[PDB]
Amino acid sequence: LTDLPGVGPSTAEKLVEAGYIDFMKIATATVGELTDIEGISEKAAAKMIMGARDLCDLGFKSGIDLLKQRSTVWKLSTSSSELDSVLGGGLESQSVTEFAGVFGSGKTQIMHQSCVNLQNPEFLFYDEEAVSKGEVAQPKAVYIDTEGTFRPERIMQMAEHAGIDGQTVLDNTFVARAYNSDMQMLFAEKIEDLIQEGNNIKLVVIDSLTSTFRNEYTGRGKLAERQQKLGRHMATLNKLADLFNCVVLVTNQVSGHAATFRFFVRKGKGDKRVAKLYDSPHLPDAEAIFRITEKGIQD
Ligand SMILES: Nc1ncnc2c1ncn2[C@@H]1O[C@H](COP(=O)(O)OP(=O)(O)NP(=O)(O)O)[C@@H](O)[C@H]1O
Ligand SMILES: [K+]
Ligand SMILES: [K+]
Ligand SMILES: [K+]
Ligand SMILES: [Mg+2]
Ligand SMILES: [Mg+2]
Repeated sequence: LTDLPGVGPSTAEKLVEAGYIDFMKIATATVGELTDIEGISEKAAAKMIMGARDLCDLGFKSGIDLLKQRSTVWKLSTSSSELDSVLGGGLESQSVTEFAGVFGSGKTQIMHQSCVNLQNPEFLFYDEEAVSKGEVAQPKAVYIDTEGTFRPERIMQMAEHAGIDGQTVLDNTFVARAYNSDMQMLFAEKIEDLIQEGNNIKLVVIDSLTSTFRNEYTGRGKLAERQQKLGRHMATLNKLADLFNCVVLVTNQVSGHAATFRFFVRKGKGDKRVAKLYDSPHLPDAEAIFRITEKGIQD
């Protein structure tokens, strides 16, 4: 931190204590955030932000450099061939993917399957020239369970059928039970803490994304506050995904809010499930057929 202009030893200490440890957070911070640190003037605040942006080369980029940025995105396999295809490879890091679906469509299954697949290194697709092994080494998952449907048994099961050690999945997945939107949001904001503590958080699951908000803001006479809070929650999620190059998944029970990728899942015949990609920034809408068995997502 003392590398930054306007940052002395005493200032560095305040910064690390206020949770500002890495350059990107400072580079992307506002003067307000930094001035609420006490002992930090605005001039010093503005100087370090400018410095952080420069040390992180956050300026205009063109030509080939535009390709390199996009190459830092790695993807997580879903164990479904058709789904990975419709996804253009698999679930993208640096983005928020949503699986909306009717009751029992498999939203929660996909979340569990994703935590398991994170532990199979061959399920993380990436350009080894833009993403080093170390960056995806000892990957960990954060599971914000708002429904109370996290099932370690399902994790163990999905894991064995994948030839992955179940306990290892459990040992590398942080679960937080949220009972309302307040807890749901705070847990997400605290993910930074797990990372500063040395945890290579690469997957974040929010199941469910909307249940709490709908339950608390029932009265459609204050839907504004609702949209606001949630919007702020999505901002936090998108930033988290970009800055920590990790995949963010969210579920939504349906039978408006921000989401980079949008799916609507429905039940087919028995095992069958039909997921429809109806919105994304660079891919055409498409359908993916797969099934949910004792092994998890397959085909
Ligand atoms: N151990 C298992 N073996 C085989 N199939 C399973 C197993 N566990 C769950 N399933 C399937 O997963 C379905 C439930 O998927 P689920 O992820 O709970 O849907 P959902 O969309 O999250 N439901 P909801 O949260 O209520 O809206 C079941 O009804 C089973 O068909
Ligand atoms: K300095
Ligand atoms: K079922
Ligand atoms: K979108
Ligand atoms: Mg993003
Ligand atoms: Mg569910």
